[PDB]
Formats: sequence, structure tokens, C-alpha cells
Amino acid sequence: GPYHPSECCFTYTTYKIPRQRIMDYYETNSQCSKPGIVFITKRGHSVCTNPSDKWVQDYIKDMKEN
Amino acid sequence: GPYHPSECCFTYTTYKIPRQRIMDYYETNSQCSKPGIVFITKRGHSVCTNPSDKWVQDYIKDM
Repeated sequence: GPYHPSECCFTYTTYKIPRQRIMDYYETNSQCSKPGIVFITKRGHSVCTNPSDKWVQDYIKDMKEN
Repeated sequence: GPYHPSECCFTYTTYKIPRQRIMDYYETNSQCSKPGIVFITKRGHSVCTNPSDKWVQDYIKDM
């Protein structure tokens, strides 16, 4: 329904996430105070990253299909 | 971990949630841009509410 909360990022990791841990990603709601790409990991955890970091962009490109 | 996202509220409910639906609640991270109380319903819906609403505080009190 339309009143659910949205996940927002407040602190980003500075460290590239080992690609073997990565299950998926999503972009955080633009209403959040900061931009965010959240990576979902094998153990079901969520890790905030900065979309403007080159490695985050590189990861997303290798994860996406055309 | 230290880099987990937090749930934040942007669109508050437009109705008083029937009490019977509610299983639990949590207050959102105070770092969110708006104050929020999220009620968790039986059916796994999370519903954002304004902690300044009397009915919300009344619910929390009773729970």
C-alpha cells in the first residue's frame, strides 16, 4: 500500500563489496536526503553505497541485462 | 552492518488504522527527514503515521 516507509542511506561504505557476496541491488527513493544504491548480500543484508562512486556504477553495469 | 539503510516515512496514512490490524510498531530512525511511527499489520503491511497524531500516541500507550 502507499504509506509504507522507504529505505534511506545515511552512511555509505567506502569499501568495494566483494562481488561474490552480491545478490542484487536497488536505488533508494529520491525522497531520501541522500542518493543511494543498496546492495543486497548473500546473508540477506543490505549495504548502502554512493551511486557516484565509479565501482558502484561498474557493478550495476555488469549486473544489468539489456 | 554499519552501512545498513533505515526505513523512513514520507507519505503518512490518510486514515486512522483499525486497531485490530496492528501487530507491532517501531519509531523510525531519528535521522529520517520526518518523524514517523510505523505500524506493522497482520498482513505484513507497514503503515507510516505521524507521531504528533493523538490516536497514534493512544495506540502506542495501549500496546
